[PDB]
Amino acid sequence: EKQALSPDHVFLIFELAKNVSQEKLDEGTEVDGGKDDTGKKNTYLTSFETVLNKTKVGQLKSLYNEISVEKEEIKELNTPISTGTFVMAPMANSFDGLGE
Amino acid sequence: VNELNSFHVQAKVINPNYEEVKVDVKVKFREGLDVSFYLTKVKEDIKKFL
Amino acid sequence: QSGEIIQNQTPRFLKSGIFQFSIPKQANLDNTVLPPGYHWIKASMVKPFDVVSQLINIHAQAVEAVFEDQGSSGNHLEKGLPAETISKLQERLSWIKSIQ
Amino acid sequence: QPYPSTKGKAQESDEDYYRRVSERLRHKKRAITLWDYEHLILQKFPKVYK
Amino acid sequence: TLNKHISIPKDMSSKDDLDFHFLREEGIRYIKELGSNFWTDYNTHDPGITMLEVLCYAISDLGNRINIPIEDLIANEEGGVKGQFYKVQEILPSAPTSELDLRKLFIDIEGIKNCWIKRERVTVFADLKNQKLSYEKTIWEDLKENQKAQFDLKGLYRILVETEDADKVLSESLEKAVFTKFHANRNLCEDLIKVEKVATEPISVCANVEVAPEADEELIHAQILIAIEDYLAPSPRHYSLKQMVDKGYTMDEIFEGPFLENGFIDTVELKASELRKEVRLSDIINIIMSIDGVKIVKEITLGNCDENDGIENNQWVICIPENKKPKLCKKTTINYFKGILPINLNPVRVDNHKSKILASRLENDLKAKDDLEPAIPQGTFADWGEYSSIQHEFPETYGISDIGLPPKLGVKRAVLARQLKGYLLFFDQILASYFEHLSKIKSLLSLDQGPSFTYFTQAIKDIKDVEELFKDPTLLENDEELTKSLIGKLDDTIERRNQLMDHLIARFAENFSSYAFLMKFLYGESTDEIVLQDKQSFLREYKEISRER
Repeated sequence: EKQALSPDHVFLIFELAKNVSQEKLDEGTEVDGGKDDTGKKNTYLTSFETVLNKTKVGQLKSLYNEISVEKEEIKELNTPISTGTFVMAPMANSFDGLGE
Repeated sequence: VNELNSFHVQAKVINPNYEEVKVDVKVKFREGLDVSFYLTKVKEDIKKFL
Repeated sequence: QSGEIIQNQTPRFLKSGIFQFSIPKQANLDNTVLPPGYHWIKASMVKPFDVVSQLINIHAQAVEAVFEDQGSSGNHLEKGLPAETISKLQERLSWIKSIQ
Repeated sequence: QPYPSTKGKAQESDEDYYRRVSERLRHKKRAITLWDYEHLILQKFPKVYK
Repeated sequence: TLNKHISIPKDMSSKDDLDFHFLREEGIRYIKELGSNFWTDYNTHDPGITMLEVLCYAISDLGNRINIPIEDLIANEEGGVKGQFYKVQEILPSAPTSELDLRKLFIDIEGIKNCWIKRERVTVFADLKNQKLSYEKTIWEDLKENQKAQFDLKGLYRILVETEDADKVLSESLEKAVFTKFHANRNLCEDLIKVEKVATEPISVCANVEVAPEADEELIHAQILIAIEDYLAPSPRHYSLKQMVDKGYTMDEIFEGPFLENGFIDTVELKASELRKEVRLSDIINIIMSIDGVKIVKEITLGNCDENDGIENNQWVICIPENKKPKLCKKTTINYFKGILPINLNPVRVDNHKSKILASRLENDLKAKDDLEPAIPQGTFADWGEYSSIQHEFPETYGISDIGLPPKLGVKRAVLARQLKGYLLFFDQILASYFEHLSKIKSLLSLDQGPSFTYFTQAIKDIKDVEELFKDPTLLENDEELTKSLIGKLDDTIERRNQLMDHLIARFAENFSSYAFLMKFLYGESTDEIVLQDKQSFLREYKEISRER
């Protein structure tokens, strides 16, 4: 015989109303999007009960300290070899780390 | 795949780790217009084909 | 740059037509060689001043349209349709303030 | 909805039904030669292009 | 599976070849478009219109036979589908080339309960100073540390066998059976070195178990005892086809591996029944607590069965060496209690319960041996190409029927009747061809041997004077000669035969395109005949070709 259909999955991002602080979103809630060539509407269902509130991601920053040479081998400040590198990104999700 | 091969054989699965050459050419003898069929447009089409 | 000019129907200023382009990145409103507050674009020629035609005007936001031949009498095809005879769309509001 | 949907699959067409049945009748679901390996993966894993 | 009431639909309208009225209207429309300058009278007394209606009737008959189901159209006189299809028992199974296939292959030898397949590591040592190799490390005498090498062999087997007998060694008849099947069915560049009985490791279990005041202790003991033994060393069972279907498997899966004469073996069970590496109290306790009537396990302990089994650790988990099967040590024991009082069990009663529980398993393995194949729908056989002349549809007045025409009407009218019969044969010979073509579908698509022609005809013999109407009656005695004479060259057999063969080959996902030019380095014009013969041979031999790779 022939094989049957498999449904697709999506993620949605929710923003709450100005005048509420928290809310509960129940399983099975219907969502609406798009029509087929018959004009019938597509329907999607929420998979899990969840809790929505007004929490937002504001800032992303990062550091990395890379070490090549063990500290015990530093005999003078002007070593012939680099001993390590330590860098930062004030805006981790920008192109140059600074907002481009 | 390893379940279907043979008792004695395991296969490895990898990414192609792509590397490639690229074209340059004599200018077209004709174009719809300097903008409409700009050499840049031709370059874009060449990139899509590859 | 090559992707910034979309079309030029008037390459030697001899006939009426459309010039179309995008505003380039790094265009600057704050300058001193020409008054600030405007984006500035330059056209140039090294030929005697009369090798081009005189101008009437320059207009932004121009759109071309063509008469639809239906079962009526095209009396206006004997002489061109007078200027300023057209002021509105079939459907009067589509987020457009005025048509000249 | 910031990203496209994923993991779905439409019902088999007649062309795919015939293609799938015809290959099983030849390779017998064993991974022995080249053709076997290449066709077992394209049939099994839908998001592999080559 | 009851009888239903039978009725006939009332909307007799389809606008196709089975719709008489539709055909009649189209007929008239075509007549006006082509000949209205000369033929304008379309009344019912008109011979023209009469002929049209007869032909429309004949068309409906043809369409009706085309719709006969395949089961009947390609049926053999003796039943079956021998030259038409390969059956699932023949075309789906595969030679055994994997580890699971080998386990299924050998587990069907009577007396064997389970098998495990392991790999030999034969070592070869070498002298890199003087290229030389040996199985001895003596090959390294007098060499430096950087002149030494070792390589291991890559395709050799050892077979571990668990038997029903519970003897110390395998019967030589089993060793012969295993070696025979291995060699008969083996992979390229692989070999079998040794077949031997699996080694074991003994484990002790001791406990104090309280049971319900109203419980059958001999039965509880038999049940606990069996369940622990099954935990330590599980084995697969055989299933009927009906059972594999009930489990939710489909045809592609049921017949995925080697065909097995004794019933089907479930791959999941087979994978599960691997030699165990670890035994623990958290599982043994659960086995005992789940037996109906057990209330409390007051004392329980595991331990490696050994001598001088004095004070020792709890051994909450016992590990097993890599090629051994665990087995109860038979020094085990369970003390049963009710409340605070100890009770005594009788050996004969326990043995009887244990025997019954296990004997009932044998009964199912045996039933599994009969139901090994699906049904195939069967048709009838009835000369689908039978054809009757349209001349029998006209009235007596026309004079072209079996009773003739009365003498009193004169010769001229009799002659004119002869002229009409001649004319009508142009319509009958064509219809007869189409019916004849249905009778050949079986040959055209045959896996054994196709026909030399692709178009066919028939002699028409239900017309009383055909021996006079035809210039040479000889042809009416042999439809093959008639075909060559009437259709002849119009039948481009070489191109048409290749198209049919290529389609059938494609159904198995094969491809013979290269013969088109490779054969031209061997033969000239004669390649067309040679190539068609080779393609037919390929289809006949396909069952083995695709399997025994």
